[PDB]
Amino acid sequence: PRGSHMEDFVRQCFNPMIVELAEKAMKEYGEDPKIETNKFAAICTHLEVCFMYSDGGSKHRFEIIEGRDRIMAWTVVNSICNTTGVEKPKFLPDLYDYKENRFIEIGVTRREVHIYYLEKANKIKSEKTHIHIFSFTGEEMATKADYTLDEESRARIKTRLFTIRQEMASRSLWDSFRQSE
Amino acid sequence: PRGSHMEDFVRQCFNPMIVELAEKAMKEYGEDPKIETNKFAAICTHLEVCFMYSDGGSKHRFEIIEGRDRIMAWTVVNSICNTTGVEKPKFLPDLYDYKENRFIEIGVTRREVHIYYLEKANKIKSEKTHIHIFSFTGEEMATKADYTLDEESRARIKTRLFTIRQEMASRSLWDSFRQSE
Amino acid sequence: PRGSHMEDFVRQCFNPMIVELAEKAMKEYGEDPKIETNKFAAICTHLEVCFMYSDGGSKHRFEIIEGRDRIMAWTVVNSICNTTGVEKPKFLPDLYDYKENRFIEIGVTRREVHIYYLEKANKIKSEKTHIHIFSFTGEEMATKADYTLDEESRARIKTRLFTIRQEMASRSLWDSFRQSE
Amino acid sequence: PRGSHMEDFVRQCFNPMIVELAEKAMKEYGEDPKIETNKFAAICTHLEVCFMYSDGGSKHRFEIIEGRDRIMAWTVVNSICNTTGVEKPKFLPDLYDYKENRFIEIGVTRREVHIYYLEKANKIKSEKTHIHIFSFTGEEMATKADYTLDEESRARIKTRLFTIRQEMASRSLWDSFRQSE
Amino acid sequence: PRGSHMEDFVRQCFNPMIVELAEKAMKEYGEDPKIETNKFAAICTHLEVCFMYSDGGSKHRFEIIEGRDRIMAWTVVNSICNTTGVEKPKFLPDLYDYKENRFIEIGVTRREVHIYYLEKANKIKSEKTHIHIFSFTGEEMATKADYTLDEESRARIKTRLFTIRQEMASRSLWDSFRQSE
Amino acid sequence: PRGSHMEDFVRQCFNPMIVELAEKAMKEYGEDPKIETNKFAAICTHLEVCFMYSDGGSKHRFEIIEGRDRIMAWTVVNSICNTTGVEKPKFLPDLYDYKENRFIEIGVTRREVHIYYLEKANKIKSEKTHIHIFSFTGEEMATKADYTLDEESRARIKTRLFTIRQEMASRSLWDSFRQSE
Amino acid sequence: PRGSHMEDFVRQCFNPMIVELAEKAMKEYGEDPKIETNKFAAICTHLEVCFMYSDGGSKHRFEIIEGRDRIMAWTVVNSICNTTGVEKPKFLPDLYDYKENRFIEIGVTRREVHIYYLEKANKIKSEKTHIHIFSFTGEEMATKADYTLDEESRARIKTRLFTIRQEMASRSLWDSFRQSE
Amino acid sequence: PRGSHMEDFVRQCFNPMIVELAEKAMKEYGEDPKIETNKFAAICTHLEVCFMYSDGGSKHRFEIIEGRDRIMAWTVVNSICNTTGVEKPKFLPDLYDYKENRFIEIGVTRREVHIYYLEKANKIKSEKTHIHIFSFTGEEMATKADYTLDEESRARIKTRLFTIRQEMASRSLWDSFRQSE
Ligand SMILES: CC(C)(NC(=O)OCc1ccccc1)c1nc(C(=O)NCCc2ccncc2)c(O)c(=O)[nH]1
Ligand SMILES: CC(C)(NC(=O)OCc1ccccc1)c1nc(C(=O)NCCc2ccncc2)c(O)c(=O)[nH]1
Ligand SMILES: CC(C)(NC(=O)OCc1ccccc1)c1nc(C(=O)NCCc2ccncc2)c(O)c(=O)[nH]1
Ligand SMILES: CC(C)(NC(=O)OCc1ccccc1)c1nc(C(=O)NCCc2ccncc2)c(O)c(=O)[nH]1
Ligand SMILES: CC(C)(NC(=O)OCc1ccccc1)c1nc(C(=O)NCCc2ccncc2)c(O)c(=O)[nH]1
Ligand SMILES: CC(C)(NC(=O)OCc1ccccc1)c1nc(C(=O)NCCc2ccncc2)c(O)c(=O)[nH]1
Ligand SMILES: [Mn+2]
Ligand SMILES: [Mn+2]
Ligand SMILES: [Mn+2]
Ligand SMILES: [Mn+2]
Ligand SMILES: [Mn+2]
Ligand SMILES: [Mn+2]
Ligand SMILES: [Mn+2]
Ligand SMILES: [Mn+2]
Repeated sequence: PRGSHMEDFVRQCFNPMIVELAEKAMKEYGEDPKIETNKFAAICTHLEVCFMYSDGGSKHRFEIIEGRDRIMAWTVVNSICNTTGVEKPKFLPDLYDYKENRFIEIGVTRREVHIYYLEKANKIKSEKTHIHIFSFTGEEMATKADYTLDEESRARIKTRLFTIRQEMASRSLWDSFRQSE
Repeated sequence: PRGSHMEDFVRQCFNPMIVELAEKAMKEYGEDPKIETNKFAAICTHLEVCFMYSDGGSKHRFEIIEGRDRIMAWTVVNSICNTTGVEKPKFLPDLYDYKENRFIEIGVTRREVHIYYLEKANKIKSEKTHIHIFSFTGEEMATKADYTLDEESRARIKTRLFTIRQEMASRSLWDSFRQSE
Repeated sequence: PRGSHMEDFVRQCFNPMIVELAEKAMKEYGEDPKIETNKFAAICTHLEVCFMYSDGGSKHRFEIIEGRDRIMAWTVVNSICNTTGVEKPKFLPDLYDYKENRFIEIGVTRREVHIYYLEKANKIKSEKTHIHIFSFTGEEMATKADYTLDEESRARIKTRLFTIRQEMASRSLWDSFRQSE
Repeated sequence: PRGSHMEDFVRQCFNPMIVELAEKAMKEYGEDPKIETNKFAAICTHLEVCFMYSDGGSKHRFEIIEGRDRIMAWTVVNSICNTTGVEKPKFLPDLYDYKENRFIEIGVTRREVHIYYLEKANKIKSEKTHIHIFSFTGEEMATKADYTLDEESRARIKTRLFTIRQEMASRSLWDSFRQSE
Repeated sequence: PRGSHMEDFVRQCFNPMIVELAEKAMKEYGEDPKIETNKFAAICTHLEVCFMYSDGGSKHRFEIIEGRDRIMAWTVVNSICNTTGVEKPKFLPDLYDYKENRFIEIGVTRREVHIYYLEKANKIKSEKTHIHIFSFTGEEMATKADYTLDEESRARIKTRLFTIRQEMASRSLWDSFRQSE
Repeated sequence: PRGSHMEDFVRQCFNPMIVELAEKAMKEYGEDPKIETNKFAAICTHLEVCFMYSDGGSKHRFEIIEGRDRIMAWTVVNSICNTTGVEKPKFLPDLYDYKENRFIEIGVTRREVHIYYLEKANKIKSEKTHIHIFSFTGEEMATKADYTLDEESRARIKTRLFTIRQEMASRSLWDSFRQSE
Repeated sequence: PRGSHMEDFVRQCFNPMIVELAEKAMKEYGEDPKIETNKFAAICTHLEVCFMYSDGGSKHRFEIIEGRDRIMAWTVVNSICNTTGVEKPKFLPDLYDYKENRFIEIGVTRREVHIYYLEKANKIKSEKTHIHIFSFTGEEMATKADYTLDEESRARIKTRLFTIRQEMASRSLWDSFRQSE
Repeated sequence: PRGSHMEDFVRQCFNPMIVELAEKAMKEYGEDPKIETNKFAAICTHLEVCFMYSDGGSKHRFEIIEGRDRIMAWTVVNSICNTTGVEKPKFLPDLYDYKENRFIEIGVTRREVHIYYLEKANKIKSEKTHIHIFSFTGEEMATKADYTLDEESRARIKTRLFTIRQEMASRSLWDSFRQSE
């Protein structure tokens, strides 16, 4: 495909570096952004949320695991575990919190926050890794009700998610995106 | 008109990005900066005040609504309301305060702070939206005497306004500007 | 409208400076790129063709008239006429050739090169202004068969036009664009 | 693999943009630069040769086909054919010469120039597409002995190839690279 | 003076580097751009003409003497004379032509080209230094009718001068500027 | 003078923007940095101290008066006074502290801190303007022993001053500089 | 040597400015990074640790002594001593802490933290200079158990060190590096 | 030495990249620019002359050998010889001319052009390598009276050399520099 409307919307909606990282990640997992365009938008959204999350809090509070190649990501995970003494997670997480000393798995869902958190928690099993779910509707849900960041940073993330939703809807792209998850 | 003295003064007085945003806003509302030059200076001044205001306080305390196209501005307004649960304002505001959780309408007047605040408050009706008026004389007036920012940030804004006034006066542009409002 | 597929395609297809100049031109003529999207793509295409044309030939062979505000454009036209002694054109042209000493009116058509050239020539009447028409199919037509530039520069322009056509077609935007002219 | 010596040598030997384009091309064809490192070096070398070749001659003499995604590459090929009237090649070429009006297939071999040219010519069949082979030893071979560029540009390319060879040899990487083709 | 309309027009009309060089030159000669504003515009115009002139022709055809501090300017003059064997001029010139091997004194006048050339030629006496006068009306006059540059470069300079004239006139600044010389 | 050793040392010792501001200030006061080189070094040192001082404390705690043209400097002074209600100083100060609400006059001396403070205090008379003197030996002295900034920022300034002293001494420039004040 | 695998790994592993500073330091001490490659990696690692350390804490808390030429480094040391009154250290340290008012000697070891600290403390004798040792295994050791920085900054440094270790190991470079110290 | 007047003059006289390359070259040959300052100025001058020389002529006419580390320089020399078939020079040259197919050894002397050319020619013996000597007085001398470049490029180089001479003289540095060779 030379180009879809979802792909053009993604390129005009997200920062170029985020788009390139999403393209690299999908191609690394044998996915084509030109064909799997809803997945493309999903990777971009998850990446941007991760970056805004890391931008919340102190200057070097978080180590960003997402947005790297899985080799480098696992290298940084091993280094964090071997210096802090934290259990090596079974699946690759999104961030590491040096303040709370724990890995963070970030989720962005078009369903109910409750469903996706249940899914992620069943996946990781190891309750050591903190979970934080955001929805496009504005709800959020974190392990032990410990939301890690300030209310204002989380509010910025939720506002951004709702803007993305409105933008997709105005282009008649939101319904397929919502049903795709 | 190939150029007026007010337009040249505006271009040498305000930052280029602020000038471009003011030009876009006026042209979006069917106004010509080359002809309506006092309005041009007014849009530039209001924009710069809004930006300095947002620069006061924390890094991401404010969401800037002014300086966008009204479509994007209303999109961001809808997102803020639908994530925070705040009443949708009848008229487009200037900022959103994530700390105090409220929209802000900024005003810059050449009259008395009292007159312009009365006008703006009669306009919005919805007392939910905070009002903050600055004058070129150095006075200020905010809803519930809650001035939102530090004294030093407000002082910077007032100093800038007085510098703009002096600069216009030295070019014999201040009298027409003052009588234009 | 918060966004159409033609608008997103335009933003991903053309350079940002060209997009901004097209937006300024349309808004100056009371047109909205968010609504009149085929016109948006047309202004961007015409602008890019003009810029590539000026980039053909010597370093400072051409004076670019298109892409300015009509006040500045007419100022430069008056200067060119009052220094070279060339007849002031009735309608604003696109370029001035210092080598051949003549104004150039560039056209890009989705119809037949012949039809659009007839239209432009009937418009200007003053045969002093050279006409050069390009089509999306790859044909071209210039006054007195004097094509001004090298074959290779014209070939680059025609290739670019055909790429734009293919890109629009793959997004199902080409048919409405073609029927819009 | 977290990293090989060939990969580190490639990253220190070639420009970053060339490295990124090679990585994209291999991943697009289901190849991993971290594992297939000799192929990695080969893609980087071929890309750099193509870019130097295009930099020979006039400013816009060549249209660069290599270094794009095959969708965009074939789009540009279709545009070139549909504007010039040239036969659509069966396989994607490397460049298009607007001066000589023909597609160019560039080859870089560690064997004898003669062997690789025979292979490429048997591949394309369509004698319309010009062939130009460079070797790491400094020899070259072009269709109809028409070498397209100046002697000095070709000399620059050959010098660069020999420098790459020496650099690989000093790191004991040249023998495996040579036997890999 | 905090600012005049001529000064604001100068700052919006000329490139910032040219403005800074003019300010430095005037202050070096005990002149204040804020007060002597017509002189300010004149220095900016003469500087821009000199730069466009040097930009005509080959890459390193001209050595630019104007726009330096007189110490460095005379140092470069001495070097040019002591390497080429050319007579040291009594007054500082504007350029040196390595092609024609001669110093150039550039003039921009609001009077008749003839008057100003007579004045400059009486000044230098040494007929070795070439003279080239431009007017705001579009006329030009060079020693021995040897105009040094192409017609197209000179045409660009004349067009620019006429644009400056129109811009000043639209702001009612041209009459005082014209009568000031 | 084409150049002294003090001037070359100044250009290699201080940041280029600081050098340009010092040159502008001296030329504005009819001083030549090429001749009055010890004064040149003194202006650069005073400027750098002022900038480091303003960089101490909060982001927008200080309004920088030094390093502007006296017209703009007095304009900003008038604005600060007319918005805060502070007495207009008889002589132009260096900074304004929005936190402590007072103007600051910074001094850098090669004599004893006590002598220079006595001189400055006799000069200003108006005890409203805070005084803060630094020496090249590392001593400091502020009005009412209120040193305004943290100990660490002042320590940075003193270290820088001593480095400047050592650098001048190693070039045999310090003795004349010390005796020049 | 035209290049080793350790040198290529160093160039791809560390920031270019850090690489250049390490090269300058070694060449200043008569060392060749192309030959003494384990020393090259060690200088780069020590430099990066010093820079991360200085980046911990306040904006201007630390004066960086390492990464300068020893002449400038000793000049800054003399200035710090002559302004704070601190004993001049016998050997050049790495940093100065303006908060704790003391020089810091940073060490990075592949042995046990205890051994290297004993060595450094025997070296300096003057107990005035604080010592802080990091290991590639993640341990650390500071004088008087006063670790100067936050736990999170130290954790970042330890994670980086372990990543460097893993990267060297994957290239079979870690064993020789470890045995080289 | 913390700094000499020759070193400060060198840093203010030559471009920073040229200064860094000269520093690297001297330190690579066990020379200290802070002590051997006349040699420092000589390396900078020779480097700048080489760069201006390479900038004469076509875009990629010359391969620059000077300004590299001798390992890379000899690598490029070997590549040039092994692709062109030119005799490997006994001593490292300065440039390679792809047009004339020969290595160039550039010299800059404070003596007579004749003496230094005799010295260089006795050194290389291999008459294959072209010699081109420039003097600070403005004379020049090339093998077989073949001066390779245009008269205007050579004139630019000679003018620059004379400017350097005047600048050194005004600082009383020229006599020691002249007697040092
Ligand atoms: C958005 C995405 C892929 N949705 C999803 O299906 O979840 C898969 C997942 C995987 C691991 C942990 C938790 C969930 C997602 N990916 C990750 C992620 O970590 N690595 C995937 C990198 C990638 C990117 C693009 N294509 C394939 C792979 C998330 O952490 C996350 O939250 N969402
Ligand atoms: C400076 C200005 C326009 N003066 C004014 O007449 O008030 C109109 C107003 C509108 C909404 C709320 C409150 C007041 C002004 N505009 C806004 C603003 O929000 N959107 C207007 C964008 C625009 C810019 C230029 N032209 C037309 C429209 C302000 O908020 C504000 O304070 N002042
Ligand atoms: C693409 C466009 C507008 N199509 C068209 O309808 O022709 C109108 C036209 C006008 C003058 C001469 C010849 C033709 C076009 N505009 C111009 C042009 O010069 N100024 C128009 C600036 C503008 C841009 C956007 N909206 C309104 C106005 C062309 O020269 C050209 O070729 N095409
Ligand atoms: C370094 C200097 C000039 N030494 C001095 O003789 O004091 C004169 C002075 C003037 C006003 C208040 C206090 C002292 C100095 N100048 C200023 C200053 O404000 N404006 C002078 C701008 C200038 C720059 C260069 N040349 C002439 C004028 C200082 O504030 C300061 O401390 N030192
Ligand atoms: C990594 C290194 C060199 N390993 C080491 O053998 O220690 C020598 C040392 C020297 C002084 C104090 C403490 C230890 C090291 N150098 C320094 C350092 O300060 N100046 C050396 C600059 C240099 C760089 C490269 N080659 C030669 C010299 C350290 O402070 C440190 O910790 N490690
Ligand atoms: C300016 C210099 C060093 N004067 C000189 O004594 O001549 C020595 C020489 C060497 C080879 C061929 C011809 C002459 C000079 N160096 C070179 C040069 O090539 N490599 C030297 C790199 C270097 C830089 C700094 N320190 C030590 C070595 C020249 O080519 C040249 O002309 N002058
Ligand atoms: Mn996740
Ligand atoms: Mn408002
Ligand atoms: Mn047209
Ligand atoms: Mn190929
Ligand atoms: Mn002149
Ligand atoms: Mn002061
Ligand atoms: Mn250390
Ligand atoms: Mn040489």
